Amino acid sequence: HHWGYGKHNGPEHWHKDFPIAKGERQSPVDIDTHTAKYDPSLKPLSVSYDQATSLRILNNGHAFNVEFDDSQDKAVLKGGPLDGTYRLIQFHFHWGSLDGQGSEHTVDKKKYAAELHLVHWNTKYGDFGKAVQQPDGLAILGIFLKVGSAKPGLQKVVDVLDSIKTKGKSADFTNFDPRGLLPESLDYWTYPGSLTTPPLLECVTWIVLKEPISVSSEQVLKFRKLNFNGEGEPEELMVDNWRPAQPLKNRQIKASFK
Ligand SMILES: [Zn+2]
Repeated sequence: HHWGYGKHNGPEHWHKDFPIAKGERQSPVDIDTHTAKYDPSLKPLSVSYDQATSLRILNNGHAFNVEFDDSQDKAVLKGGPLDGTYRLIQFHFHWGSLDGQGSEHTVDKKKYAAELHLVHWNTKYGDFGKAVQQPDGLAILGIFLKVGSAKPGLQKVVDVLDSIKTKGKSADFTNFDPRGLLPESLDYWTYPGSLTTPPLLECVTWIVLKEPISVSSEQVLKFRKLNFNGEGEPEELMVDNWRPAQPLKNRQIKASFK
């Protein structure tokens, strides 16, 4: 596969190799705050990251992933809309070439500068690869980024990016605390959907936080210096690595807050 975000292999082409791209439960979506309904049945959401063990950061040619040890319940997501326990495996971002675009989800059609995805898999399925084959296999916590003040908790990520500039490079990345990427409020919207990159599997309970985090223009500018290409290949800046909103179809977006 040669999917990407370029001029000839971007999101509008993915359906040829991944027909589920035109499926019933695709992500991202636009969140219409005028039709999402408060759901008093959501249970409290629970982010337990005190024992998280980051290991490594990888440029995979599509984004970079900060990877965690997921062989024990060290960093888990529970509550909210979820049944059971979901273990953190990685986080990554999607971002724009311009501050006015970059997010995958939109809010009343507003695009944020970027979007953080903390990816968790349902421990009842034993491993990530089995989990993605199940409709309730993953829980992805999505957090919007706007450009303003710097996010101090992001700076250690920013400062390692020079070491993983190109596709296939990785670097040790231990002792990173993902709590430093959360906003104050855990109010959220939730709906059933998909991975936003191929294979686009419809295995995700999405939990999108209402409150964005702020990052500085200097922080996003360093993301925009990453490369989609490998070392030695023509330079292609890693920007605009977002899929646009997909049809909601027979889904409802539910709000945790009034
Ligand atoms: Zn993502």
